[PDB]
Amino acid sequence: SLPAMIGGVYSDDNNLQLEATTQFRKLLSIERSPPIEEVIQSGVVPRFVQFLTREDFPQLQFEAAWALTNIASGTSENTKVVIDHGAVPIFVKLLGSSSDDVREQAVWALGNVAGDSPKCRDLVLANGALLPLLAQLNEHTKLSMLRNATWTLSNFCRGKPQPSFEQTRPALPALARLIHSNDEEVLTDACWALSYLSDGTNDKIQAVIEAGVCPRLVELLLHPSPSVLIPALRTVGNIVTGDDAQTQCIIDHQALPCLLSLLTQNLKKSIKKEACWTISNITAGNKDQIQAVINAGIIGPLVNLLQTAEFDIKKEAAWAISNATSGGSHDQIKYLVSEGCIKPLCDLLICPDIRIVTVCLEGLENILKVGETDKTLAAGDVNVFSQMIDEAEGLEKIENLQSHDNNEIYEKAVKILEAYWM
Amino acid sequence: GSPPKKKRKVG
Amino acid sequence: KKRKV
Repeated sequence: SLPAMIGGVYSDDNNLQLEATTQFRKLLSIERSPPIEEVIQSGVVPRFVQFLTREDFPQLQFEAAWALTNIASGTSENTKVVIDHGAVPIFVKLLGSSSDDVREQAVWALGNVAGDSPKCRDLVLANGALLPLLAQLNEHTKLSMLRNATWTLSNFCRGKPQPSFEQTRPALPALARLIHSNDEEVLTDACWALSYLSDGTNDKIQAVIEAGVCPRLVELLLHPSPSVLIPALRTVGNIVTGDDAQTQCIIDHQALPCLLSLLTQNLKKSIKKEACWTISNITAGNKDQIQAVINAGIIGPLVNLLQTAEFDIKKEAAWAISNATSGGSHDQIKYLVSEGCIKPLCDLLICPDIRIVTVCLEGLENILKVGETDKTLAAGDVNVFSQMIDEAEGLEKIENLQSHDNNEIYEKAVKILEAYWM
Repeated sequence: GSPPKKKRKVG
Repeated sequence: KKRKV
């Protein structure tokens, strides 16, 4: 069987070559546990790569590409064999083939190679795969190729360390168009790609925004499929980690009402968590952006999550409320208190995550400052917010933080107690 | 639930 | 306050 197949691929008879290659492909295409190792050891990889260059024989190119694709679907060591035999530049050249089946297969093969690791991704990019890949995406491209190409594109953008932004940037205009697909697989992969490109310094974010994607990304927050929502949400989140003007591009398209709906629908915890995280980077902004959060009606639901949600969600909500107390106006802070934020901030003063304890203490100190200002302006007897913290059992928790191993926490607690309770 | 890094063609 | 990732 295998000896006959090897003989077929190593013959110079067109039909034996095709027959034997096709047999190898079927072998590598079985339901599970394809014998990739055994095919590699048989020594046929170099011949398959030679077959890639037979432009007189598209069917053979296709079968060989399919087989090479499935070998590169295996382990890194499997993939290395394909690389060592020079397949990458040849696949890149096949992106220009007149055969649609061959082109699509080449796109898939390069996706598998780039998916192996950041080094393999970078090798594919360095062999000039990106432009040819984009080159044959147009108004007439069929769905199968659109899906394959979008998936491969996301592989070209994926991974840490991240690919050079100059090498992935040409992808942005195509991705900006692809997120307008209604196909869920295209949307999924295009959004993941944008999630990778938007994760980093603010210049990257700026390039993403300039590609025009904000309006559509926001629409996608309302997509019924979590497979689309998740990466769309991640990309929106990434964008609002940028500066105030960058963050404003998201707010301007009614993102905040969409985000609120993610908090109040019955959605996965991971989704609510990232919605909160996105919101916290908005409340990390200016007073107008904090006001936009308030106006959308987010605070009530957010406070409720801070009080009652799973811990991963509470952590993000804590940052969101605390950021707002830090950047917000006197009057804005008073509104957060009226929505009931004091008690759940106090409850978290005993949580095991010291970063969260610190965030909540900071929030409470900002609230206390507002309460003290209110007292002073009227020449009143009491800081009303200090009494509310006492009633919420926050004061005793802050007292006990004087015993904390962490200096930051310790110094802050003492400072807070000395300023507001003597 | 990230997209696969590699895909084997079975069909 | 801005947190990447």
